[PDB]
Amino acid sequence: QPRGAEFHMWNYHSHVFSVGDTFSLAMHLQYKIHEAPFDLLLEWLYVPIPHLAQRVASTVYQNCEHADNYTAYCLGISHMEPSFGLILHDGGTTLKFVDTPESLSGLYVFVVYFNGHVEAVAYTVVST
Amino acid sequence: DIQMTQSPSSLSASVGDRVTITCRASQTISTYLNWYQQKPGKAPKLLIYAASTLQSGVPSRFSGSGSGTDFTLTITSLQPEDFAAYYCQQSYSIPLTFGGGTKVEIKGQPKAAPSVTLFPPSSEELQANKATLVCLISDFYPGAVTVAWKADSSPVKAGVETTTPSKQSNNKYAASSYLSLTPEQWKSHRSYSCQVTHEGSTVEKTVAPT
Amino acid sequence: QVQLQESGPGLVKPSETLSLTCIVSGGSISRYYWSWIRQPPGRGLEWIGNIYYTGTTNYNPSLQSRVTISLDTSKNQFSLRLTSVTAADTAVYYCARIGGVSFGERPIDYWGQGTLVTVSSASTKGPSVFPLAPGTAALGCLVKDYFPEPVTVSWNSGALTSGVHTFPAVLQSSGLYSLSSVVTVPSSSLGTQTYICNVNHKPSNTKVDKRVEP
Repeated sequence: QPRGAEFHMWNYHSHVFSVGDTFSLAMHLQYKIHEAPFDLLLEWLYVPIPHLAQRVASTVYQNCEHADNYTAYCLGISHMEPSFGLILHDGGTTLKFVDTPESLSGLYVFVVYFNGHVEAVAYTVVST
Repeated sequence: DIQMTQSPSSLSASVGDRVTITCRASQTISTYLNWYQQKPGKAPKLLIYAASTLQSGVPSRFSGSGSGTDFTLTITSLQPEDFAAYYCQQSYSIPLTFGGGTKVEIKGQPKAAPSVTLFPPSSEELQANKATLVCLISDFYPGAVTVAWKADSSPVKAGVETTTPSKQSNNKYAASSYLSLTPEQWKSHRSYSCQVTHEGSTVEKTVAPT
Repeated sequence: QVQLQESGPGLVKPSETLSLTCIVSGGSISRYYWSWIRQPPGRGLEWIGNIYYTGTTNYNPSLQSRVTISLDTSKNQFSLRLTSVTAADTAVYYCARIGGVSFGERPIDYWGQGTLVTVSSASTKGPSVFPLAPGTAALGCLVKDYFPEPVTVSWNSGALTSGVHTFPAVLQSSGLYSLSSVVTVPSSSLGTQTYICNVNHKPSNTKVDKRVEP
C-alpha cells in the first residue's frame, strides 16, 4: 500500500554571526521513507546577496537500503568543493563555519534530492 | 503565511454531549497540526499532536482525526472541567500560525438562584479618603443578571463597577459590583441597598452603619 | 518534566525595547526549538519566533523587522528582544518548547507560565488592600488603585483553595485597576480559623498580607 517518501525541514531560517566566530549551521531534517533502495543526496548551495547560485557542498548516500532505522547506519561520501572552507559535519546535514570572514555571508540553501526528486529544501540567510 | 480557519467560533453544549470542531488549512499540511486547550487564566496544554496522536496524561475522550487540509477534534463526553478554549496550530511551514480559537461553554447547568451578600466599606478605606461598598452574587448559572443600587430609596446610576468570572468546575457565575464614592456622600446617607433580579422574586440586601 | 519561567518587566513605555528572558530548568536545550508566543488580552495567540541551539532563528515575518531571539546555553536560558513597542504589543508572552522526534511531530508540548506586558506611559502604583468582614459565611479582600494588571491573591499562603473566587480587574476612570477576592467559609468555622489574604503585585514588587475578622 505505501509508496514513496516524505521529508520536512522548516524551509525558512535566519542565522546571524560576527567576524571571527565559529558557529555551525545545522538543519533538523525529519523523514519517513519506504521502498528501501534509494539514492539520498544532501546538497548545500550558496548565493551571495538574486538569481544565480553557487555550489558549496554535497553528500551522497548512494544505493543505501536502511529505510526506517536511522539512516546514519549506512555512510556515504562527503566530497566538498574546496572553493570555500566550511568543515562539513555529521550526516552532511550541517555546516561548520571556522574562523569566518565576512565574505562567507549570504543565502545558503540545503536541498535534499531523494531518488532524483527534490523532496525538501530550506533557506537560511547568514549575515553579519 | 498559511491561513488557518477554525469552526465554529463559539458553541454551548451540555455535560456528556459530543463536541466536534473543524480546522481547515489553505495548503496541504501533511499530518502536521496540534490541538491545544487553554483554560481561563492558564497556559495552553498540548491535547493532540501529529493530528491523530494523544499527548501523555490526557483523557481518552479527546480524539484527533483528519489530514490534508481538513482536520477534526472530538470531545466524546463533555465534563464540567473542559470549559477551556481550543486552538489548532500548524507546524508545516514557517511562520507557524494558530487558529481563531473556539469558545466551548457548558450549558448543562440548570437555572440556579444566586447567593447574595453585601459588604459595607471598612474604616481603613474611609481613613484612606475613599468609600467603596461591595455587592456580591455567587454561584448562579444562567447568563447575566441585573443589580441596582438604592440610596435609601433611589436607584443610583453612577459609580457602579460590575465584573463576572468564567465558568467554574461546577459551571456557576458570581457577579461582583463595587459602588464607589467619597466619604462625605457615604456618611450623608443611612441605608444602602443592593437589589438583584434573577430567576425567583427580586432579592435585596441592605446595610446601615452601626 | 522541564519547567520554564519568564522574567520580563510588566510595564514598558511606548516605542522602547521590550526585553524578556525565559529560564529553563529540569531539562536540556539539547535538540529542540525554543519559541515565543504572544496573546493579546482578548484575541488569539500568535507565534513570534523560535531559536535552535546554534543560532538559526526562525522569525514570524509579520514583525521580523523588530524582533530578535538570543540564546544563553551557558546559563541555560534564552531572551526575547522586541524594539519600538507600540500600543498593540500589549499581550501575554509565553516561552515554550517545540520538539518531538517523528514525522508528524512538531508540537509545542511544554509551555511556560506567561508574563503580561502592558505598554503605556506612566511609572507604577502599588495596590491598596481593604478587608470585607461578615446559610454560610462570606468574607473578602478588596484590592484598589494599582497599575499594570497582573496581581495574585491567595488565602493563608495558598492553603485555602476551594470555595474562593478571584474576580477580573476593572478599570476605574482614574485610570487605575480594582479587584476583589471572596471566599465562602462555614458559619461555625468563622472564629476558629484566622483568615489572611496574601496579595502579590509583581510590577510594583509589593507583597501584602491582610487579616479578615469581624
